[PDB]
Amino acid sequence: MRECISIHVGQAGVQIGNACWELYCLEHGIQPDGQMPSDKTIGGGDDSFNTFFSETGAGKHVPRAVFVDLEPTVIDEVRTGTYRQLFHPEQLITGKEDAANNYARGHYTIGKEIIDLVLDRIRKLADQCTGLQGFLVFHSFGGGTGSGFTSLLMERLSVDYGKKSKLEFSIYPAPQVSTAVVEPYNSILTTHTTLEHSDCAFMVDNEAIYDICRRNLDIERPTYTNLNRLISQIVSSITASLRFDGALNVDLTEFQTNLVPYPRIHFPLATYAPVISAEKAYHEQLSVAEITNACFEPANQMVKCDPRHGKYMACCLLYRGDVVPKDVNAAIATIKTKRSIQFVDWCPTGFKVGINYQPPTVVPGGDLAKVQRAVCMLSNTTAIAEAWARLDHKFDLMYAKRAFVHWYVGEGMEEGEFSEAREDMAALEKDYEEVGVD
Amino acid sequence: MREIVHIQAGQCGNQIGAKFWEVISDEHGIDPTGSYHGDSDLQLERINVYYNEATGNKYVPRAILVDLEPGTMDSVRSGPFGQIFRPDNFVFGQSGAGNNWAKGHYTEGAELVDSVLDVVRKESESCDCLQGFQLTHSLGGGTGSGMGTLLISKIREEYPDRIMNTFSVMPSPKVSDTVVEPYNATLSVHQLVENTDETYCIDNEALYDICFRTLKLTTPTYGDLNHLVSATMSGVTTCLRFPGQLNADLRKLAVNMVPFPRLHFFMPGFAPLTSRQQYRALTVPELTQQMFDSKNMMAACDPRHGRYLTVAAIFRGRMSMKEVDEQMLNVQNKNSSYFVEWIPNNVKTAVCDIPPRGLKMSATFIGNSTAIQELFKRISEQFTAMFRRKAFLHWYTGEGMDEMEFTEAESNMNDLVSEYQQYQD
Amino acid sequence: MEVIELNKCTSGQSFEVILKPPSDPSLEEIQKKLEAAEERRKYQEAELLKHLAE
Amino acid sequence: MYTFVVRDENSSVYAEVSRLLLATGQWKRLRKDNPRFNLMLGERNRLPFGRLGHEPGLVQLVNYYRGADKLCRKASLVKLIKTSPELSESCTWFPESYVIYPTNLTDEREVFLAAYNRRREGREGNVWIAKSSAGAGILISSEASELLDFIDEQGQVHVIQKYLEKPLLLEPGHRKFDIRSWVLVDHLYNIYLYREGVLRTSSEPYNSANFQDKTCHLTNHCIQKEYSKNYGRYEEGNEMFFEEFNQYLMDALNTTLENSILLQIKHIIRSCLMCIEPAISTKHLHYQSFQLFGFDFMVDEELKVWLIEVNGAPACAQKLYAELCQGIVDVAISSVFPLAPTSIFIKLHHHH
Ligand SMILES: Nc1nc2c(ncn2[C@@H]2O[C@H](COP(=O)(O)OP(=O)(O)OP(=O)(O)O)[C@@H](O)[C@H]2O)c(=O)[nH]1
Ligand SMILES: Nc1ncnc2c1ncn2[C@@H]1O[C@H](COP(=O)(O)OP(=O)(O)CP(=O)(O)O)[C@@H](O)[C@H]1O
Ligand SMILES: Nc1nc2c(ncn2[C@@H]2O[C@H](COP(=O)(O)OP(=O)(O)O)[C@@H](O)[C@H]2O)c(=O)[nH]1
Ligand SMILES: COc1ccc(Cl)cc1C(=O)NCC(C)C
Ligand SMILES: [Ca+2]
Ligand SMILES: [Ca+2]
Ligand SMILES: [Ca+2]
Ligand SMILES: [Mg+2]
Ligand SMILES: [Mg+2]
Ligand SMILES: [Mg+2]
Repeated sequence: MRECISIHVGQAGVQIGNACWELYCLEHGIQPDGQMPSDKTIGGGDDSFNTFFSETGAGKHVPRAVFVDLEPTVIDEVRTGTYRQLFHPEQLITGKEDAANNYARGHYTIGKEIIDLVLDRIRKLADQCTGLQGFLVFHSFGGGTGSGFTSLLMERLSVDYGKKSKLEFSIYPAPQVSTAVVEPYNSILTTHTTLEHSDCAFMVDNEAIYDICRRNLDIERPTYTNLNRLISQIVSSITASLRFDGALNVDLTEFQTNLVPYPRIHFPLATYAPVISAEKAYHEQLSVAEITNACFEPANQMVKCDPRHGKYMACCLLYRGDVVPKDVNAAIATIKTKRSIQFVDWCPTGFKVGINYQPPTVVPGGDLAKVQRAVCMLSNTTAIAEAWARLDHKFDLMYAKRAFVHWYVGEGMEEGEFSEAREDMAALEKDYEEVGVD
Repeated sequence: MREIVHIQAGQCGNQIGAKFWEVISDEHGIDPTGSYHGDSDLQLERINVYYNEATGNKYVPRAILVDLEPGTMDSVRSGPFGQIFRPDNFVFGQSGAGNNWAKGHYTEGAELVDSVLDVVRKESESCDCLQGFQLTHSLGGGTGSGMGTLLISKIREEYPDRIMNTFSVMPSPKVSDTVVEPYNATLSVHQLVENTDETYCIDNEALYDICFRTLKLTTPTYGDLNHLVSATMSGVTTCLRFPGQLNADLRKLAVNMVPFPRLHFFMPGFAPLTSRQQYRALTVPELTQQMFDSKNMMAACDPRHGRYLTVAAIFRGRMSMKEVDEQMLNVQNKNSSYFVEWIPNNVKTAVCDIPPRGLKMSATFIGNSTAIQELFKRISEQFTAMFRRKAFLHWYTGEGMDEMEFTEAESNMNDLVSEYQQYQD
Repeated sequence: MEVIELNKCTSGQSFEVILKPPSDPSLEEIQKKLEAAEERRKYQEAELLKHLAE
Repeated sequence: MYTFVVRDENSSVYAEVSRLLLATGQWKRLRKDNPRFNLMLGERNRLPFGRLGHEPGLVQLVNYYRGADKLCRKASLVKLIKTSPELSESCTWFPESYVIYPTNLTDEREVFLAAYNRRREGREGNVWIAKSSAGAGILISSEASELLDFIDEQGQVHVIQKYLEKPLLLEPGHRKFDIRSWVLVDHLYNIYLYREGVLRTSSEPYNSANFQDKTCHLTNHCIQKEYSKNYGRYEEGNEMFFEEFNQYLMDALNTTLENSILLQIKHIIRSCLMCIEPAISTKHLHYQSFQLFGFDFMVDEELKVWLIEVNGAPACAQKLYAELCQGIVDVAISSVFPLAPTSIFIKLHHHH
C-alpha cells in the first residue's frame, strides 16, 4: 500500500475538498467522528482505503489532507462543520487577509511568508507515509490564492518531493458564477508556472457544472454546494481506483502512463453520466450502452468542447455498480460505428476499462438520485484546447491595453512575466494543433 | 475580522456621515444607545466591519468625527444617534476653515492633524486585521476638502498598504455656498487622483435635480440631498456589511473596478426613487431599467456620452436571482455599445436578502464610466473662468500658497480629463 | 475487437480493449525570484514615501 | 433586440442578409470583435468555433457547420465518398475519382494508373480531368503522362476524375453546361432545397477532339465571360433558369426537369448531407449551426446526374439574391430568433 496526500488551496479548493471527504467517508463507511466499524484492524492496516486515511490508536480514520487558505472564513466552516472531528488543527492553515484575486499577491507577497509553514505541515503528513505516492492538489484558476499560492506550492513540492507525482483538480473560470474580472490573468499565470510541475490535471469548467445542474437537476440558480456535490462525484470516480481493490489506475503513476503520452498535454477531459434529479418521481434506469453512449455528448463533459473535431490520445472508462465486461464491449462496438472517434496515428485505438461493483454513493438529502450503474470517461482530446483558446483570447483583450496590470506589478511581479506566461500558452495551443489537426 | 475605519470631515462630511450611521445602524439593529435589538443573525455576522464591541454587548461605530469649528459636530452629538459615537473620537478646532482649502490643508488643519491621527492610530491598533479607511467629505469647502485630503495624505504615509476609500460630494454652482468651490474641488481632486483607491463622485447638482424633478420636492434642503447619500452609502457598502462573496473586501473590489490606478472615480446610483404611488411593488425589470437610467445616477454625467470600464450592481431583498440574471444580461445585450469590449465580463451582480428600511427590494449601482470626465470638465472650466483673472486668489495666497500651485492643479486635472478621453475611443 | 489483461477481484474487475493498432528550479533560485519581487516592492514603497516626504 | 456581427466582408450573400436584418429594425449590428452577439456571419477560414456558445444568457448561432470542409474540398469530398459506407466506393452518381499528391511531398497514384491501363486496354474512352481547390488551373488530357507531369509542376494536392466525355448538349448551340443548386440546412438539420437553380452554360459548341482549348469544356461563369466569344448569345449571362430549361426538356426530350434530373439531385443532396450529419450536427451543442451550400452537377446524354463538387461559401445568381436571402432569414435565423408562402424551399425529409 502507498499513501496519497491531498492539498486544498483557496476557497474553491477548500470547499470542494469538503464535499469530497464527506463523500469518501460515506463510501468507506466512515462516520463523522472518524470511526469505521468495518475496519477490523484497529489502529493500523495497509488496506486500499488507507491510501487516503491514516488510523489512530483509538480507531479514528483521519484524512491525509491539508487545507490552506489565506483568509480564515472558508476554513472555519471546516473547524465547525459536520466533519470537524475528522481533521486536527495542524491540518487546517489559514491566514488573516486573502490575495484579493491577485495571482502576484498569492504567489509572491503573501505566499513567501507562509510557504515554509505549509511545507512543514505537509512534511508532518509525509512522515506518516511508509511509501508516499504523491499529491492531489485542488484549487481554482481565478482565485488569488488558488492560482498564485498553488503555483508556488507546486514549485516547492517538486523540490522537496522530487520523485513524487502531482495531480491537479483545477476549476476553470466561468462568469456565471464569478465576480472577478482578472481571472483570465490568474489562470494563464498559474498554468505557466505550474505546467512543468503537474503530471496530470483535470480541468472542470464551472460553466459546465453550472448548466448540468440547471439542465439535469432543475436547479434554477445552482449554489456552490450544488456545484461541489456534483464535482465531488466526478472526483470520487477518479480517485476510486486508489481507494478500492483493483488493477487499473492503482497508483498515481498509472494516471500519467495511461492518459498522458506527451508531457505538456496532460489535461484529460472528463465526462460523467448519468446525472439524475433526486426530486424526480422515478427515473427509468439506464443501461450500460446508454450511459456509455452519453460519454460522447457535449452536455455531460466537465469542459464544453467538441471532441469530434479533435484526436484522442488515450481513453479510460471507469464504471461503478451493476456492470460486467460483456456489456461494456457491446456498447463500445455500437458507438464506434455511430460516433466520430479519431485517434492519433501514433497511439492505439483502444479503451482501458475499470469496474467497481459498488454503485455511486449519494450524499443523503443531496441533489443526485441513486443509480444502479454509472460511468466516468477520461479522454485526452485535442478538443480541450478550445478551452485554452477562449481563455487566452480574453487575456489578449485586457493585456492589449495593460488593464489591471498595475495591480500585479504593485505586488512585486514584472510586467514581462505576463507575456512570458502568454507565450507559453501560445506554445501550448500549438502543441495541441500539431497533434490533432491535419 | 476585516475592520474598516471611518473618517468624516467638515460640515458636509459630518452631516452625511451622521445620517449614514443612522441608516446602517438601523439595518444592523443598533439603537441610538448602541444596543442590538434585531431579529436576524445576518445583522451581526459582519457587524464588526464598521462597529467595535464594547462591554455589555454594546456596539460602538468605528468612526472618527473631524472639523475645525464646533458647530456641526455639536449638532451630531445632540442629534438622533449622536450618543452612539465614541466621545473621544470627536476631534475639532475652533477657528474654522472659512471655505478655504489652504486653511484646511496648510494652516488651521495642519495644527489639528496630528491629534486626529492619534485617534486613527488608536482605532487601528485594535483591529484584528484592518481593511482600510473610508472618508466622507465635500470638495468645495475648506475642512472636508483641505484637511480631508491632508488626512488622506498622512494616512497613506502611515498605512501605505491599506485601501483608502472616500465619498466625495462634488460642488456645483446651482447648489453653492461660495464662489470658491471650484478652487477647493480642483485642489482636492489632485490629492484623490494620487492617494485614493476609490472615490464615489456625488455631484450636488445631480442630487438637487433628483430631488426637484424625480422626487417632486418643491424646495430641496441639504437634508434632502443627504437622504440620498445615506441610502446610496448604505447601498454600495452592502457587499461589506453582510454575508456575500462578490466584492467582499475593499481590496478585492478595487482589483475588479480599477483597471488603471488614476481612473478610480465612480458614479453611484440608487433605485427605486419614488415620490409620495409609493407602495407599489417594484418589479425586477423596473429596478434594472431605473438603476441604469442617468436620472437615477448621482454624478450628473450622462453615461451615453462615455463608455463603462467596469460595473458593479447589488440587488437587495427577497427576489428571483434567476430573474435578476435574465434582466442584467438583458441590459448588457441591449446597449453593448456603451461597454468597452476589451474587458470581458465587466458587469458583475450581487444579491442580498436584507432590503433597506421601507422597501421590499432595491438596487444600487456602481459605475466606473469614462463619462465622469464631464464632471472634471465642469470643475476645470469654472476653475479657469476665475483663475485667468486671479479672482479670489488672495484668500489662498494669504495662507502661504503660490499661484504656481494653482497652475499645477489646473494642468493635473486637465491631464486626468485627457486620460479619460483616450479610453473612450 | 480484442480483450486483454482481464483482472478480477472481489470489488470489481478491469481490462483493456483494442479496436485498431497504431500507425526544474532549485530552492536557491525560487528564493531569489521571491526576494527579487520583495525587493521591487520595497523600492516602489520607498519612492512613495520619498514622494510623501517631499 | 437581437444582435449580430459580420466577419466576412467579401460575402455577397450575407451582405444582403445583413441589409435585410437591419431593415427589420429588430436586429442590431456590432463591431466584428464584440463577443456579445446572437448571430455570427463568420469568416471562411479558421472560423473560431471554439469561442462560440460561452456567453451567459445568449443563444448564439453561426452560419457555418464546423467540419463541413470534409464535403467542400476536392480531395476531402473524394476521400469521404470512398471511405464512408453510406456512399461506398461503388457510388454510382460520383465520377471515378482519385487523390494524387505531387511527388515533391494516402496517395492513389498507382491505383489511378491501374484503372487507367484497364480502360486504355478496353478501347474505352480514357479522358481524365485534373483539378484542385487552389485554382481560380485545370488540365484536360487523355494521356496519363500529361496529367501526372502537370501535378508535379505544382505544390498542392490535386484530384484526377473521369471526364464526362458524353455530356448533355443544349440546342441550338451544341454546348456544355452545369447545374447549380442552393441547399440550406438549419440548426435542426432540416435539408431545404431552393426551388430555383441555375444552369451556367457554355456559349461555345462542345468539341471532343481538342481538350487544349478549355472554353467549351469549362462552364465557369468567369471563364465564359473572359475567354468565350459567344458570351450572352443564347441566354443572358450564360444563365438559364429552371423555367426555360424545363420547357426545353419537354419540347426536345419529352420529359420534365423534376422527373429526369431533379429527382436525382434531391437524392444526391440527401445522401451527402445525411452521411456527415453525426459529425457536424449541432443538436446537443452549446451553440447552433446552419449553412448554405452550393452543389454543382453534370448531366450526360443518358440523363444521368453526376456530382462535380460542393461549394461551402457559394455566391448566388444575380436575379435570385432577394428571394433566396429572405428565405434564409425565414427558415434559418427567425426560426431561432423569431420576430415580433408557399415556402420557397423543398424540404428533404430524412431519418436523423
Ligand atoms: N466549483 C466551485 N468553484 C468555486 C468555489 N468557490 C470559488 N469558486 C470559483 O473560484 C473562482 C475564484 O477563486 P477563489 O477560490 O474564490 O479564490 P481564492 O482561492 O480563495 O483566493 P483569494 O483571491 O485569496 O480569495 C471563481 O471563478 C469561482 O467560481 C466552489 O466552492 N466551487
Ligand atoms: N469529371 C468531369 N467531367 C466533365 N466536366 C467536368 C468534370 N469536372 C469538372 N468539369 C467541368 O469543370 C467545371 C467545374 O470545375 P470545378 O468545380 O472542379 O472547379 P471550381 O470549383 O473552381 C468551379 P465552381 O466552384 O464555381 O463550381 C464545370 O463547368 C464542368 O463543366
Ligand atoms: N449633500 C450635501 N452637501 C453639502 C452639505 N453641506 C455642505 N455641502 C456642500 O459642501 C460644500 C461646502 O463644504 P463644507 O462642508 O461647508 O466645507 P467645510 O465644512 O469647511 O469642510 C458646498 O459645495 C455645499 O454644497 C450637506 O449637508 N449635504
Ligand atoms: C445654499 O443653500 C442650499 C443649497 C442647497 C440646498 Cl438643496 C438647499 C440650500 C438651502 O436650504 N438654503 C437655504 C438658505 C439659502 C436660506
Ligand atoms: Ca486498518
Ligand atoms: Ca516534477
Ligand atoms: Ca492658531
Ligand atoms: Mg478567498
Ligand atoms: Mg459650511
Ligand atoms: Mg469552387
